[PDB]
Amino acid sequence: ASGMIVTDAGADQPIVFVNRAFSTITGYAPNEVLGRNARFLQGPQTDPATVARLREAIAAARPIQERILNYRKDGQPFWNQLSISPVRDETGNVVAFVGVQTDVTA
Amino acid sequence: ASGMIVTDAGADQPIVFVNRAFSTITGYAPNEVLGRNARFLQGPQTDPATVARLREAIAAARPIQERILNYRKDGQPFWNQLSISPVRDETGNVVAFVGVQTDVT
Ligand SMILES: Cc1cc2nc3c(=O)[nH]c(=O)nc-3n(C[C@H](O)[C@H](O)[C@H](O)COP(=O)(O)O)c2cc1C
Ligand SMILES: Cc1cc2nc3c(=O)[nH]c(=O)nc-3n(C[C@H](O)[C@H](O)[C@H](O)COP(=O)(O)O)c2cc1C
Repeated sequence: ASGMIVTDAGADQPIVFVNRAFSTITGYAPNEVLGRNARFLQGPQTDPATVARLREAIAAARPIQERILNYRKDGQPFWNQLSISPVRDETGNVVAFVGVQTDVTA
Repeated sequence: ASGMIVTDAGADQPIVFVNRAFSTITGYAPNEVLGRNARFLQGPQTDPATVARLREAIAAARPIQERILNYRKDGQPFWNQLSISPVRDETGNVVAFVGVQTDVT
């Protein structure tokens, strides 16, 4: 089952909602992640070029897919097939971002 | 500011999250809408053809936009500029639906 993260559009995209699969994949409870930027999932072996592409895509409210090395709460590394999309109203205003995580380590 | 509703993908798409704007527009607090299907927003003058188009789009996980008559908690009718899109993982699985509401009354 794939993880889902919903963030606010502005102010460095704090997490406002996660599904159960997010906790199964990452080992973090909703309480531990609400109000934080998702970058706590990253660690020393995370590819900086991948992080840079995410940073530019989110700043421009452009959809992006990346395979990124993340870390469970306990520090266990996993490969995250990550898809981020802006949520827009019909006037083009960005209301939120939605992220989908798949553990593709295996 | 535009409302947002997030639902589960299956089993009558219960609401799992709403933003602040949803409460401003509809008059409903999160606590009283979570676990409900968003159809409680509809009322006597809601166009049944519009509802049927939404039903078919959700069943097929197809994106759709409709201008639909909805009702605030206090019963005041408002025109909802509604856009629904599926949230998919890379293998095409539907993870959730996202709805965006604009009061265009
Ligand atoms: C909705 C959403 C979900 C995200 N999910 C993840 C994730 O699962 N793993 C991850 O490493 N980064 C994720 N990010 C990316 C980070 O939050 C951050 O945007 C990225 O690291 C680039 O910013 P930075 O260079 O300031 O860290 C997500 C971002 C958004 C907006
Ligand atoms: C994410 C999401 C958001 C929705 N938002 C609204 C809404 O704001 N107003 C509305 O009348 N119906 C909304 N709906 C549609 C109803 O929940 C329902 O799908 C529609 O009435 C058709 O199904 P039914 O014939 O079983 O009622 C939404 C559906 C989804 C999946």
